[PDB]
Amino acid sequence: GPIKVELPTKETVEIGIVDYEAGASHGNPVVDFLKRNGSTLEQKVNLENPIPIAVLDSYTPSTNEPYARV
Amino acid sequence: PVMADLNGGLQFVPELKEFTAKLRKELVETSEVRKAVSIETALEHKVV
Repeated sequence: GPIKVELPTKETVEIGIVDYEAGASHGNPVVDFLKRNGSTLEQKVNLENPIPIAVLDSYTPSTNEPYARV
Repeated sequence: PVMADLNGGLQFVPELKEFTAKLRKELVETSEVRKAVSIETALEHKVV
């Protein structure tokens, strides 16, 4: 994969490529190194408290044929 | 009164503080770099 560097404008630009190839192995050393030395960026950001939206009732049809046919 | 200089020519080294600090940092850096690289190579071996 690519390696990117953050800029003063917070835009990241590619500066190199990760390139690991190995035969028989018990693990991936690249991912272990990055886990132990870096931090993982997570896109999803949790609210401090979930906001309930609704609790709804639904029913399954009495025959599965129409869904199969469509 | 007699004044004996038992300094072994150290007075002829200019900017002595900076020179000795440079020597010390050279050594410390070499030691730390080597230790860190060795630890990481060992861990990579242990995972692969």
